Amino acid sequence: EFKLQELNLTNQDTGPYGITVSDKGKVWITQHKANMISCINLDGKITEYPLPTPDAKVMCLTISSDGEVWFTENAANKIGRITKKGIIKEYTLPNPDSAPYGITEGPNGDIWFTEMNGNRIGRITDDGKIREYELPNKGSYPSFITLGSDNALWFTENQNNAIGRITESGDITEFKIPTPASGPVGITKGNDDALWFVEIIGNKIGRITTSGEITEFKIPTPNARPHAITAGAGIDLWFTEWGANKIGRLTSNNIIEEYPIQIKSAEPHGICFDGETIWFAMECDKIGKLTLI
Ligand SMILES: [Cl-]
Repeated sequence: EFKLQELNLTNQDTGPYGITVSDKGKVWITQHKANMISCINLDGKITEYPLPTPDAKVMCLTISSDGEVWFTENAANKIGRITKKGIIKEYTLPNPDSAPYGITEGPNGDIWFTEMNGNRIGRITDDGKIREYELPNKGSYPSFITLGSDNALWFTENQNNAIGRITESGDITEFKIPTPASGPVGITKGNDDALWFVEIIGNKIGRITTSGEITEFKIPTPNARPHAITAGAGIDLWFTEWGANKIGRLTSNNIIEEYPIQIKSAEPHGICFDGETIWFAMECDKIGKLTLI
């Protein structure tokens, strides 16, 4: 069993999507229809940051170690940044229609991101300089990206049916997933030091060690359409089932439990865990807060 609370956001049908939480306790969400980033503090103050570029399709975000928020503008071909001063800088990608998507901090503190349509991994510095690494197979659709325990970046190749690894020097290794045409999407680092990902078509959670060894676990609800995944406490992983309106949990003897979301077309997207609470973005201008026990 489990407890759920909600946070209302609603300037209208804003398309809440990506979510993260500061160690300050602040939650940040992107809102792709409203074209904005919102943060809510624990005392409930909300700040909405309209993007300078209209119809930018803001997708994913991350908080860097120095506290700034970085994000991808999927339709506007840009990486954005909200500085500590609350000012937004954007940086335009060198090739057009790159469709940046996933975003994460790397081992030396640069910001790394996938280009879905550009078929590249990007890298940007403090000072806005961009470096990019072309993927070997065309039409790979690199999607989510995370830092692995090996201090390499790991990402899903949604249409090449593989997990890629890229080191700080740009060396790429692709591990083919054993479930054909499985559609990997979310990936994250587990506390077991492997990477864990979701297969949207496969209806599986996957695990890949930093040496490339892949195991899979069948999600009980058919057509669950999992999307994002995050580590929990211990060896727990938590994931969103957009298709089934549930929150999934991999706990433990690699059992998958599911917790149905009491509400309507929640269509959960992003997910984050803060040591006690599972936070997730929901389509209907809300954020969910889930807790066990
Ligand atoms: Cl780095």
